[PDB]
Amino acid sequence: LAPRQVLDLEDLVFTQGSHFMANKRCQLPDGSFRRQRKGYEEVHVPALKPKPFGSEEQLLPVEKLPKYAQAGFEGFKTLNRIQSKLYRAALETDENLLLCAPTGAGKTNVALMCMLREIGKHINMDGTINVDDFKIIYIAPMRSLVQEMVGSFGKRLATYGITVAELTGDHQLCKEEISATQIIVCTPEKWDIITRKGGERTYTQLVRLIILDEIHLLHDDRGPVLEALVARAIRNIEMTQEDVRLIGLSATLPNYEDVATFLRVDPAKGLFYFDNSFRPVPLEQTYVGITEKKAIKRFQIMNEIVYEKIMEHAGKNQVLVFVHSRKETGKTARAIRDMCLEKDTLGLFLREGSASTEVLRTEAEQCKNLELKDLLPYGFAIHHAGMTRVDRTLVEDLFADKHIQVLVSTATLAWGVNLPAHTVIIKGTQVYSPEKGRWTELGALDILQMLGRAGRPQYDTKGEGILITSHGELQYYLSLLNQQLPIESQMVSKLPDMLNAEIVLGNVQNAKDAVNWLGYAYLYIRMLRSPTLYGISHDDLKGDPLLDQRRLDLVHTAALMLDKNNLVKYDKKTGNFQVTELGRIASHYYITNDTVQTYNQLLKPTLSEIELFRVFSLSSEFKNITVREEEKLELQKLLERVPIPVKESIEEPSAKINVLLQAFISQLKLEGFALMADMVYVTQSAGRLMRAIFEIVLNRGWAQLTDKTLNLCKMIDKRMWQSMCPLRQFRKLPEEVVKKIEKKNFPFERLYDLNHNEIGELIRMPKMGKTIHKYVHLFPKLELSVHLQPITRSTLKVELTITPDFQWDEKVHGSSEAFWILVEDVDSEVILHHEYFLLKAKYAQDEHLITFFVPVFEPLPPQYFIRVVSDRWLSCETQLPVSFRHLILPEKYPPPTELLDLQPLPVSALRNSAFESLYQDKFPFFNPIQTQVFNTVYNSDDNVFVGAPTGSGKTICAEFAILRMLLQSSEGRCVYITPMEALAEQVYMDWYEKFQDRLNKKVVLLTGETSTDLKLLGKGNIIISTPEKWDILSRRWKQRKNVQNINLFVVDEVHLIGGENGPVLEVICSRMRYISSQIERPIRIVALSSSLSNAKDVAHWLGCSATSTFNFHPNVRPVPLELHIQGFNISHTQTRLLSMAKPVYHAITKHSPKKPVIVFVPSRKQTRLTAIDILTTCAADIQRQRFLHCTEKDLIPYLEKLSDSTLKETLLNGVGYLHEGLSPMERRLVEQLFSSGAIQVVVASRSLCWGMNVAAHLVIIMDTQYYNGKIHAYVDYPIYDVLQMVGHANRPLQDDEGRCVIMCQGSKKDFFKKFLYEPLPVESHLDHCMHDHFNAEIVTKTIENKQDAVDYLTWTFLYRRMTQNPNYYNLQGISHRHLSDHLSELVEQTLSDLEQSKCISIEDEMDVAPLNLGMIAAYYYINYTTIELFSMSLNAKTKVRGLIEIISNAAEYENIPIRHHEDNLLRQLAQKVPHKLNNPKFNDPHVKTNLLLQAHLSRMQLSAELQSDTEEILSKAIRLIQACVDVLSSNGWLSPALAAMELAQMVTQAMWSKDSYLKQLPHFTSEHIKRCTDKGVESVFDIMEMEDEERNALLQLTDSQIADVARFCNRYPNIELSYEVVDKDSIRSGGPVVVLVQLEREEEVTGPVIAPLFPQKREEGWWVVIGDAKSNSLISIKRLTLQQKAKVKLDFVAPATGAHNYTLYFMSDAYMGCDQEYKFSVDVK
Amino acid sequence: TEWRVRAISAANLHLRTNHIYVSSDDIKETGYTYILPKNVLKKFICISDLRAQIAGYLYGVSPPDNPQVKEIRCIVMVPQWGTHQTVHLPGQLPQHEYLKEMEPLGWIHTQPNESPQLSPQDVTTHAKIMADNPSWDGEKTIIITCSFTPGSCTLTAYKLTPSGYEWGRQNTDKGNNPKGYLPSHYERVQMLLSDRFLGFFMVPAQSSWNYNFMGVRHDPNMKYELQLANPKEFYHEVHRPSHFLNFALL
Amino acid sequence: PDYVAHPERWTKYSLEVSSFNQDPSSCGEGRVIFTKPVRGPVELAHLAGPGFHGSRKRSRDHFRNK
Repeated sequence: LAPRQVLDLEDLVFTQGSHFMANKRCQLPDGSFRRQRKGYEEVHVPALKPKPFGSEEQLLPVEKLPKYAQAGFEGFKTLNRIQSKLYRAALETDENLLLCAPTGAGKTNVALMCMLREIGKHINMDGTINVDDFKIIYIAPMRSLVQEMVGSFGKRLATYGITVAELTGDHQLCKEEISATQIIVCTPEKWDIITRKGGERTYTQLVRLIILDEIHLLHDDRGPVLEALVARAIRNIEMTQEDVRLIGLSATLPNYEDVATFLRVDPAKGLFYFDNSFRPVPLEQTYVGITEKKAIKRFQIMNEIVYEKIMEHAGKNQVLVFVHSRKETGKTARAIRDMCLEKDTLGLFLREGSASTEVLRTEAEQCKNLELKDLLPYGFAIHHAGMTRVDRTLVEDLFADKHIQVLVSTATLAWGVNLPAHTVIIKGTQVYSPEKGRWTELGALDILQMLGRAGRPQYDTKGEGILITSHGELQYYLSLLNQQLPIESQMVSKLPDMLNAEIVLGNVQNAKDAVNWLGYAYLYIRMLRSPTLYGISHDDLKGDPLLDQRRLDLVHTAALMLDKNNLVKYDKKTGNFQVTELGRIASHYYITNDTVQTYNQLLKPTLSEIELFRVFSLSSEFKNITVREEEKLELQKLLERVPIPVKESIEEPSAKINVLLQAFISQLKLEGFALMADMVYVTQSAGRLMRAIFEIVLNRGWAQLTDKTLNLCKMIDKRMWQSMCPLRQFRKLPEEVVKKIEKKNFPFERLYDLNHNEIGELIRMPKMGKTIHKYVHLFPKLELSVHLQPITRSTLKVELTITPDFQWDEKVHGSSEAFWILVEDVDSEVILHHEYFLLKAKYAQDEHLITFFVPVFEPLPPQYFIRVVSDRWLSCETQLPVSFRHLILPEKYPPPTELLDLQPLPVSALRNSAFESLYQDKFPFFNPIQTQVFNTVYNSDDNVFVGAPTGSGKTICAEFAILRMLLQSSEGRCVYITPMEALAEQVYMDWYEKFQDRLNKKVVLLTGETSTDLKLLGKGNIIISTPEKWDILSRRWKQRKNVQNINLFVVDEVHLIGGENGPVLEVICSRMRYISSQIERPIRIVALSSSLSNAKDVAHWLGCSATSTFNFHPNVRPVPLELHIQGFNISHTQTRLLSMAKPVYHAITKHSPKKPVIVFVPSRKQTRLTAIDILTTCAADIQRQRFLHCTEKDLIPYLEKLSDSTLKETLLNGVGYLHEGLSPMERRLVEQLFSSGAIQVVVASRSLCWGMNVAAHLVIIMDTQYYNGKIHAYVDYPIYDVLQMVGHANRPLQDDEGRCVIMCQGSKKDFFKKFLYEPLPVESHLDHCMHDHFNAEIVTKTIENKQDAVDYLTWTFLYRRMTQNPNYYNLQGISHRHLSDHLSELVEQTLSDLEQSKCISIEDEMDVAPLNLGMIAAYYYINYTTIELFSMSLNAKTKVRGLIEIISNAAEYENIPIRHHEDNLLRQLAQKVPHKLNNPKFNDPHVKTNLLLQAHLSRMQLSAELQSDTEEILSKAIRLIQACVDVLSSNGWLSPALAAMELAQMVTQAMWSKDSYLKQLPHFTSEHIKRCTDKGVESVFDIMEMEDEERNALLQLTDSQIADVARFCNRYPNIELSYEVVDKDSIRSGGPVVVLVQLEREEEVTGPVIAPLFPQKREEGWWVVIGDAKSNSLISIKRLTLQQKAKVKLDFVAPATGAHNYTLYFMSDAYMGCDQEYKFSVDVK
Repeated sequence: TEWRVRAISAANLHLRTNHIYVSSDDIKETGYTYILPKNVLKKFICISDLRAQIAGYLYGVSPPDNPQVKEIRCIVMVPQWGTHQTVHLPGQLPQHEYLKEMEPLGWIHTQPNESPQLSPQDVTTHAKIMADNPSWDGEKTIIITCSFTPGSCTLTAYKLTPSGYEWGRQNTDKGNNPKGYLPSHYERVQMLLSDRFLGFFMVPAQSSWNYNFMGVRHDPNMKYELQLANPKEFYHEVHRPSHFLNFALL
Repeated sequence: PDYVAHPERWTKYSLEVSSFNQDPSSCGEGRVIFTKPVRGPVELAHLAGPGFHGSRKRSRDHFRNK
C-alpha cells in the first residue's frame, strides 16, 4: 500500500494535558486594573453589560410553547433569552445542536425541550406515549451531576410516564432496568465501556437522541473518550443510515466551529454562540495568585485572603466557599472562624442577620454530630459528599432559605444541588490525583461549574467569583473564563487504545478503514485547521490536503504498538488487522496495552497467591503511584501483619499497592489522607484488573490460577476473605452475630443440618437462631447429577443435571444468578471444558440439563472433576467427581475404504441405450466414487452399503440399483425411503422426469391416507416414501402381498438413524430384513449414508458383505471442502447474533466475493433481520449494489409476482431470503433467481436445509443453536443438520473448491472440530421408543409371547450397537449373561408399561395378547401414552369443550414449537377464544394447541407463525378425534361419541356447533347469513332447492363466487338412508338381531371434500350408529365410506325382553347438517 | 512467625518437579517392585513444605500379569501435623469405598534434609501402625521418603525387617538416636516412577488435610471421612484461617 | 547431594459369542433366552383388519338441525 512512516507519539503528545494552553497572549477585558499586594497579585474584571434586547426578542412564554411540551415545565412562566432563542432549534427541528453558553445559563431547559420534542413525535394518539419505542442517552462529566439530572428529569417527565435512571459505575452485564428506562445518564467512560462490551446494539436499537453535556471537556485528558464516542456514533449513523440527533452543550471557548464541524452541526442552522454578556447574572470576577512559594506561609496567606474577602460582604450577603477535600471543609470553616475571632476581634454577630432572629432555627437544628454543632450556632456550616449522612440534605435546606451565611463545601455540591449564592470563592485549586501520583491543577470543567453559581438568578443583580491559586503559571484561568482558551485534541496520547477498541468492535478491519475512521475524530479536524501546533508543516499539508500520509502514519504506528503487545496481528504488506483474544479482553476491560503486556509476560499456570498479588501490583495503571515517606511507618506496620506475604518488595510501589489491596479486602482503616485516596483508586482499578486476569487465565485453560483469580475477584467485590463466614455476604445480619460464629471454629457446611433451636444453642443466642436458619437456606447451593456415555474412543457425552437447592429471594439473589461450569482432569490443572450457566428467578427451583462433550486421552484418567462455581458468591461451589472406573470405551473403528484410482466409467458402461440416454446429457463420466461402486451396485445382486459425504452423488448409485432392477425385471417394484419429507418431494420431482417420462415407468409418492397409499403401491414401480408412511403401510405386511414382494428397498441417509425420528427408520429397516428372511425371495437392500465410522455395524445389520461395503472418508468429496470455524465468547444469544451480524459480510467479502452464498440462520425473523443487516452493511461500504448481477429492468417481472414488500426490496438490492412463511411459489421464484445468478446471497432458516434445491460456493452457518420454549433454553443443532448445511457448499461443474464458515459460541467450537472432519458415529435410540413398535408387533401377532419380543429385539440395530458400545446404552458388560439380562429387563419393563395402560394382556407371565386400547393405537398410529390418556380422561358425559382439551393433551402435540415472545400473543388470544382454560401455562405446547384449535374453530385471523402451527395441529387433529370416537364407542357412551363425531365434522369445516350451517359455503359473511336467516334459509339444502334467479337475488353474487358456491352444493352429500330390521316379529332374548341399512347417494359426485380452511385433503367417512338416547348407550357402531353406493349391516344382542326403543344415527366427519337420525322399535320374545 | 518466609520459599516448589532422582541399584532383586505414577508425586511435592514433613497413605493393586509388581493407584491425605523430624497422624486408618479394591502399601512422607539412613521416628511410626492395624502386612508395606535437596528431590523406599518391626513397637524414645537402633532393622526396596498410568488423591471431607497451623484442633483419636478430590497446597487460605481473621481484627 | 557424588546409584526422572437375527426355532450358545429380571362391551369391526344441479327437494325433517 502507501508508504508508512513511524512517528513518536510522545513527541506529538501535549505533556501538560488539561493544563496546556494555546491562547498565548491573553487580552484582558475592558476593566483590568491589577492590584499587587506584594504577597499575591490580584486581577479584577468587571461584570459585562447585558446585551440589549433586539427587535422581536421577547421571552417566549409556556403558552406559546407546544401544548404537549407544556407539561414538564411547571414552575416557569417564560423561557430565558438563551432558552427562547433555541426554542425553535430544540423543538421545531431535529438539527444537531452545538450550544455555547456561559456557565449557569440553563442549558438543561434546552436539553429538556429536545427530549420533549423526541417524546412528542411518539404521541401515539389516544395512547399517552410510545414509552418503549425510543430511548435517549445523556452523558455528563460527574456522577453527582448524573444523579442531579436524573432526579430533575424524573420530576419533570413524571407527567409523561417516562422513567429516567442512571447506570454509572462498575456495572457489568447490565440488567433489564436499562431497557425499562428511556433516558440514561452516565459518565463518558462508563458509556465507552458499555459500547466496548459489544452489547450496545441491543440497547441503542431504539436510541435516537444523545446529549453530550459539557463537551468542552475535549481539551482534558478524558477528551479522547468523548472523541471516540462521537466518532463511533457518527460512523454508526452512516452505516445503519438511521438519523440520531447529537446535541452538545459547551462552554464559550474558541475553536467552537471546529467542534460544530466535529458534531456534524450546520454552522448556519445549529451553531448558537452567546458571549459572557448573555450571562443571566453578570459577575465581577477577581483572581488571586499567590506569588510566594513558601509552603508553610502558603496556607496562612490563602486563609488571610479568604478571610479578608469574606469580611467585605459582612452579613448582608451570602458567601459560598468551595474546597476540594472532605476534611478541608471543616478545617477552612474553623480556621476562618478562629482568625475572625483573633484578628481584629471581628465578632460573628456581623454574619448573623438582625441579631438573634433565625439563630434559634439553626440552634434547634444544631443537634448533630457531624461537626456542624461547632459551626451551626454561627453563620458557618459545612457540606461534603463523603461522611455527611443526612446532614447534607438539611444544610442544603438551611442555606437555601437564606439562613446559613458562610457555607464551605466540596465541589460535589456544585453538581448535586442547585443552590445559588451571591458570591463564590474557590480556595487552593489543587487536587490530589491518585493516577498522577502527585498534586495537579484541577479540571477546568469543575472550576467552571462551581463558578457558575455566582449570584442568585432571582434575588441578586451582581456576582463575585474569587479564584485563589498560585501566581506562577496558573493565571491561564483568565483565558478559560474570558472565552480565550481554545479547545485542543489529546487523542494522540490514547490513540492505540481507541484504535484497538475499534478493531475489536469490528468497525475497522484494515489500515484504510482506520484512516477513514480517523477522519471523524476531532484530532483530524484540529490538524487540518492548525497543522503547526501538532507538528505538521505547511508544505506537507499543502502537498497532502486530506493529511492521508499523516493519518496513515498514525494508524501504522498504533498498529505496530498493538502488535508488539500481541493485541492485534497486523501484517505490513496488506495492512489487515486480526483480533486476538488478549486484545478483545483488553478492549472489554479498559486496561492499557502496557498492563496487558505485563500480564502476558508474568502469568504462568503455576502462580500462587503471593505471585498473583505481585502480578496485580505490577500493573501499569499504578505506575505513577509512589511510596510517600510520611506513610512509610504505617506501610511497614501493615507489611509485618498480612495474610498473603509480599514477595520481597520492601518499600517499592508494588509493595504499597499490594498491602493497600490486602488492607482494603480485610476492611481495614488507615490514618493517611493521601493513603486512603490511592487505596480507593487501586480498589476501583483492581475490580476490572482482576476480572480481566480471570478472563485471560480462563481462556488459556489453566485451572488452579482460574480458581484463585475468581476467588480474588469475589473477595474484592465482597470485601471479605474466603476464610470468613459466608454469611457476611448477607449485609442484613449483625456483624457481632457472624463474629460469634467465626469465633467457633465450625464448618459452614455442617450448619445446614441444624434446626433453628440447635443453631441458637450453638451460637449461644437463641433469639437469632430463626434469622440465621433463614439466611442459611437463602445461600445459593446446587446439586449435581451426571449421566456419562461415551460417543467415540476419544470423546464422552456428559449430561449434567443441575438442581437448585436453595430458597430464592428477589431482594438477595435478584433477577438471576450466574454460575461457571468447569470440568477438569485428574490433577485439576487443565480446564477441558467450561461454560457460563445463568439461573433465572422465573425458572428457579426447576432442574436444568446441560450437555457437553469432553475428550479422553490414551492413558485413561481415573476420574474427571466437574465444578460449578458461583460468579458472585464467595464459598459457593459444588464439585462432582466423574469416575471412569467402570467405563468401557468403544472399539476403535476400522479404516475407511480406500478410493481406488480408476479411469472414470463412461456413461456408455450401461449396456442399454435407453439407460444411457438418462445421463449422456448430464455428464460423460461418473465421479470416482460412482465408478468404484458401479460394478457391485449394478452387475452384482447382493446388498450394498454406500457411505460418502453429502454431494458425492449417492443418488446415482441408487439409480444404478433401480436400473438393474428394471433391466432384470420389467415389472419390478422398488421402494425409496428418505427420513425427511422435503427430501422425498425433491427426489420424487427429480425422478419423475427421469423414469416416468423417459423410461415410462410409474413413479408415485406416498401420502398420508392408507387406501391411496395401497393403490399407489399396487400401481407404482418406484415408491418414494418417508419412514412413518411406510411404517403404517408395512405394519400389516402379513396381509398385503404388495409389501412382501418388492425387488429393491433403498434407504437414503441411513445415518439419520441416530437422530430424532431414527427409531422409525430402524424399525422399518429391521422389518424389511425380517420379511426378506421369511418371503424366501430376497429383498435387495441398498443403504446410502454419510461417512460412517462404524459402517461395519450397519453393514452387518443390513446384511451387506465386507466386499460390498463402501465406507469412504469425508476427504473423498469430488469438490474439496475448506471449513473454517469462528468462536464468539458471548453467552447471551441475541448479543451473539448482533456481534455475528458484520462478520457474515466480512466472510462473504473475504472468501466468495463474486460467487453465490447461502447463510443459515436459526429463526424465521432472524432471516429477514440478517438480510437487512447485510444490505445495510454493503450499502455502508461504497459497493452498495454489489450482490445484484442483473439489471433491475430484468428483475421487475419477477418482483411483480412476489407479495412480500421486504423480500422485494431486498431482492432489488441483490439479496434474497427464505423461510416457511414464504409461499412455495415465492420460494421457487427466489431459488430460480439464485440459481440463474441474478442474486448472489440468500438467507435461509435452519429448517430449510433439507428443503432447498440449490447449491452455493460459500455456506455460512450462524450460531448453530435455536431457542426451545418447552425447556426454556437454547439447544444446539443436531450434527446431521450441520452436515446437511455443509453439503450445500459444493458446485462440481463450476467450483474448484467449496468453502464453509461456521459461527458458533466458543465452547461449541471443539465439537465441530472433532465431528465435521471425521466419519460420523451413529448410535440407536430405539430403547426409549420401544413401546409403540412392540404394541404394533403384538397387534399384528408377530410377538405372541414374551420370548418372541426378545427375539424381535435381535434384528434391530440397537442389538448390534449394544455389544460394540455398551456404556452408551447403560450396559455393564458385553458378555452373553449381561446382554441377555439387559434385553430381558428391557422387554419386561416395556411390556409392564404396556399392560398398565390396558393395551395388552399378559397371561402366565409369558403370553401376550392385544386389547382394544392397543388395537386402536396401532390402527391410528398413535402413541400409547395418548391412548391411555384418552381412556382415563374420557367419561360418560364429556362435552365438546372437554373433548378439545383432551385432544390438545395428546402426546403428538408435545413437539409443537414455543418460539420467543409467543407468550404475550397467546395470552392476548386466550381472552378472544370462547372456552377459556383455567391456570394456563403459556410455555406449554398443550395450552398453545388448545388455544390455536379454538381460534381455528372460531375462524380468527392471527400471525403467520401461528397459522403454520395451526396447519401442523390440524394435520393430526382428525386422526386424534377418530381415535377418541373409537374409544368412546368402545365403552358404549352414546352422547360423547356423537359429540366427538360433531367435533370432527366441525374441525373439518372450521366452525363451532352453534354457528349456522351456512358458514361452510364459500364467500359467505355474517351479513350474508343474516340475509338468508331473515328469508328463512337455514340449511345448505335450501339453497340447492332454491331457484337460480331466486337465490341469486337473495345475496350479492359474482361469476366466480356463484360458480364456487354451486360447485360446493354439488359436492354436498344427498345420501338417503333406508333401514331394515331382519325378523322383527321373531326376536329371541339374548339372540342376535341383524339390522340391515342400505344407503346410496343420487348425486354420484366424485372428488375430495371441499374444505377450504382445512389444509390437507379429506375423504368423507360416515358412522352408522345404533343406540338408545334414553339410556345413553351405544349399542353398536359401523364406520364406512360411501363410494356412491353401500350396503352395511350391523348386529347386536337383544337385551332382556319386551319392547325396546332404539335410535339409528347417521353421522359424517366432513360436513355439518347432513347427519341423519331415525327411530325404530323392536320387540323381544 | 517465620511462616511468611517459609510460604514465600514454598511458593517456588514446582521447579523442583522438573528433576527427580530415584535411588536404585542397591536393592535386592528378590521381593516386590513398587511403581509410582508421576502426577501424584508431582502434586504431593507441590503441596508439601520445606521445613514441615507431610505424609500420605499409599493404596495400590498388583497388575493382573504378575504379582511381583505393585502399582500405587492412590494417595490418601489425612488430618495431620508434622515437625521437621516426624509426622503426627490420626490413629484411624483411611476407610472408603474406592479403597476396598486397593490394598494398603505403606506411606510416603517428605523430609527437609536427605539422610543416608532411615529415620528411627519413621521406623517407630511404621511399626506402631503395623501393630495397631493388622491390615498392613509386614512385607507388603513400604516407607517412601521424598527428601528435599538443593535443586531436586530424591525419592527412596524402605521396608521393615521382622527385627525392625519388633524393635519399633517397643521403642518409646523419640530422639534422633534411640536405644538399640541398628541398620539391620530396615531394608531397601526397588521403586520406579512411571507415567504410563495415573493415580488420584483422597482428602478429608468437611475439612482439609493440613493441621499445622490449627494444631490445637488435632487429636490422635479424631475420626474423618474421605472424599475424592485433589488436595490443597500447604499454605492455602483454608489451612490458616487465623492469619486472615486476626489481620481483620487489626 | 549423593546424586552428584554417586550418579550410578540414582536415576534421573523428568517428571514432565452372540447370535443375531433370532427366530423362535433356534438353539446353541449365543441364543438370547428371556428370563424374568427378578427386579369393551362394544365390538369395533374395522379393528384387526377386514353447477347448481337443482336436485329434487328432500323429504327432510329426518336430520339433526340442532
